[PDB]
Amino acid sequence: HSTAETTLDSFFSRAGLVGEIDLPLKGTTNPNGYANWDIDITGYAQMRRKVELFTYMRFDAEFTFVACTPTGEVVPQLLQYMFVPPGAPKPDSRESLAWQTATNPSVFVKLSDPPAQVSVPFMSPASAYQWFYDGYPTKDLEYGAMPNNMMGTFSVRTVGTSKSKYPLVVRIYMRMKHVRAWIPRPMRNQNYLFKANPNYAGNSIKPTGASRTAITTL
Amino acid sequence: VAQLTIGNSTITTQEAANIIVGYGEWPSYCSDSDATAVDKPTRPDVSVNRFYTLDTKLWEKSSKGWYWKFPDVLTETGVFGQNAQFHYLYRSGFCIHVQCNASKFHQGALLVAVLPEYVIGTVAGGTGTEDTHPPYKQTQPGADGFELQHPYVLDAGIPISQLTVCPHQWINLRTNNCATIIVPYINALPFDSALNHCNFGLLVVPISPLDYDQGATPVIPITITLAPMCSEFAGLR
Amino acid sequence: VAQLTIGNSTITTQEAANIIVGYGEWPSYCSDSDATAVDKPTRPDVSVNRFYTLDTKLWEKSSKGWYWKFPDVLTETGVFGQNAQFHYLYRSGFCIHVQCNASKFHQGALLVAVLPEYVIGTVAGGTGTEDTHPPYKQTQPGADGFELQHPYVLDAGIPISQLTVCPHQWINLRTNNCATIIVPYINALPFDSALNHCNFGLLVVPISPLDYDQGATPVIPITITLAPMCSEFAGLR
Amino acid sequence: FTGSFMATGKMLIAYTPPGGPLPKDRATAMLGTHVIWDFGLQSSVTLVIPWISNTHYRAHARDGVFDYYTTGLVSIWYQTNYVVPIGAPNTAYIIALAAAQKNFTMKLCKDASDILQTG
Repeated sequence: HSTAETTLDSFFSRAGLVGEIDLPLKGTTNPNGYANWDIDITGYAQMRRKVELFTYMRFDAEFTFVACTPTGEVVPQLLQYMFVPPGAPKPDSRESLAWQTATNPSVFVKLSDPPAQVSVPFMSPASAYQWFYDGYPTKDLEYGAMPNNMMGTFSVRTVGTSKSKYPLVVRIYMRMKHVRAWIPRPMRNQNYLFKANPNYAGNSIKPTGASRTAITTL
Repeated sequence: VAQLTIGNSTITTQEAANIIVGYGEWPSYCSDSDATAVDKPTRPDVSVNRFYTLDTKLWEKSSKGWYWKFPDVLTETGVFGQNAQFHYLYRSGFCIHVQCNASKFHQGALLVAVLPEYVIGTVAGGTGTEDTHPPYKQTQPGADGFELQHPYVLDAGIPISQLTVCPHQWINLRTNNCATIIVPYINALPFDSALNHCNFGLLVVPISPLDYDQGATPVIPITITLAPMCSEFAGLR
Repeated sequence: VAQLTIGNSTITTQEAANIIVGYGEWPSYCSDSDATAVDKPTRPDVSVNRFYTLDTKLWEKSSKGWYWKFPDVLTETGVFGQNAQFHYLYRSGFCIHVQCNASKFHQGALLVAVLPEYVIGTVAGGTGTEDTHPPYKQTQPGADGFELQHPYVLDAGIPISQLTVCPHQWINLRTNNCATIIVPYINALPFDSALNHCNFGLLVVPISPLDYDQGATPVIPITITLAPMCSEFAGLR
Repeated sequence: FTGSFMATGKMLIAYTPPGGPLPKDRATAMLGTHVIWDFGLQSSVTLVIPWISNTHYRAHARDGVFDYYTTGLVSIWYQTNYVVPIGAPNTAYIIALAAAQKNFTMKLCKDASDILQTG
């Protein structure tokens, strides 16, 4: 008799992994013991098609950070997770003064200390993050680019002047809280090709679902 | 039957089929305590809000479907295409009316719907490895509209078998010819560029193919008459 | 639909289209203080005032038009053609009814009008130098009527594009089949010879030619039923 | 419209006030006083011509004639094509009747005619 499971907030909560940062010792991958992750909620595979059910949404997001070594081991290393709100400048080097700007919130936590956890608000200047945009921001390479959907950047790094002594892996989960949505639209039935556009594969156009032999044989 | 007039524009239509008011809201205006209470947004009444009757597209057995972008279909046309260009912001509604003129001997079905932020995704090179952005003639096809090429995915990788989730109305030839819809301004913002952003798009696809025996006129003139509702502008140039 | 009866004459017609009462006057009678208060003019009620249904003329693509003279069309027929001849004076009115029996697949238009003192002027020899007086078969064509030869000038040197200035009614096949008119006695005199003078003439011309695809019946039976109204006679012989 | 009863379509009858030039096409005519006539719904349609005045004096040849210049313009376009099912003629005719409203007036009798009484 109850229908609470089918509510938007219900449908969307749950922390899902949307990001993973590798900070190896020896590597081609993030060689400066630091990393920048502009916040993308498409990181959770499943997510892209789910949200694209609507045109406009709004929400807050609680992020939780899980860090360890590749073997999934814990170590005595300190860390600085920094959030550079949209508009602020991302650190270009392991010593960019951006690490020290007070207006870039930063939370320091030892790897041993349980996961750090913070809530980020509805950034967007528009009244809602909107998934589709039928225009260009004042044949062009800027079609469907709704700009005002930036959530920020998350700069991660070992604390200290010198390189960290260990190989590290940060994972970023994200629970979506207080979700409101508008204008529903046809569920993506075609495979996704790019992060920006609905561009599909005009060759491999597949029927929405399974097929059969005759409209009389079940 | 009975004819209605809004200015110098006089269309002949049926008494009053069932209209579809998109999302139950009526294209109303924007009150005084908004973001621009300094530059009073002038609300075009005179001729700006009247009947525009577009180049009637012809239905065929082989037709795939058609779509127009808004407010793009008019930013070209008339004294509204005058304000849409030489004005900085815009908010409008639309009384869209689609009609077919066919005998009781042709058969078919047209699904007529409105889709906000209708972003056209092209084919992408074929194999999927070309990040081709649709041209400007596909993104904003003027008042001549444009023909879907992949009606099944609405040229955007989405099943049309689900488009009914948008404001829509059917045009079954054996039951009706006229189909009408009322659209309220929809966007994440109270105002927006009437040139750089097409709030929505009018889609009219033949779901049951047009057919007729040999001899009957092979085409069905689909006439799209539409008119702005409680439309608003702001910041002349 | 519903059928009306005046004596032994029972015609099947439509409920009541729009009738045309020629010059707004109703064929009434002539009061006691007239020119012949001695020889009381007996007013035929019984069978004299009933439905006469004439030999249905057949419409064709090539038809020019038709005209009958009054009271000539009946001075031949029935018990009114009995009084019209063996009586010295006459005054009458007429409920004229013209019908077409054609499918929704034939197309055409008939203008049906009444013209007082319809004097037929012939062609006059051709070049114009022969003062030929129309025969007696053209001047008073009986109940078989007669075909105009020069419909454009109504065989009288007058544009038909102006005939609508007389009591008239239209018979557009796509809108109606029946057309009705009520004529009041009209003459410079209260009474007059029912044989030597045709007060008026019934004109029914095809203005939009009859057409139809091959297969549809090529002719449209035009049935003219008419009946006398408040008719009066005086002076038996 | 005196065509088959099985026919439908739409016509765009536009009036281009005195001075205004005949619209280039159906689209530009669609922006000025016009009427979409669906001879599929109504067999008849009436248009009112707001005003015409033959009063501007012209002394051209040597014969001073009082002429319009108020040549209003009535254009008629095929808004849609003529749709007719099998078995119905692919051509209908239309009759146009005219008359002047009640606000009409005339001034200055001028007996004139090509047709006079012959010898």
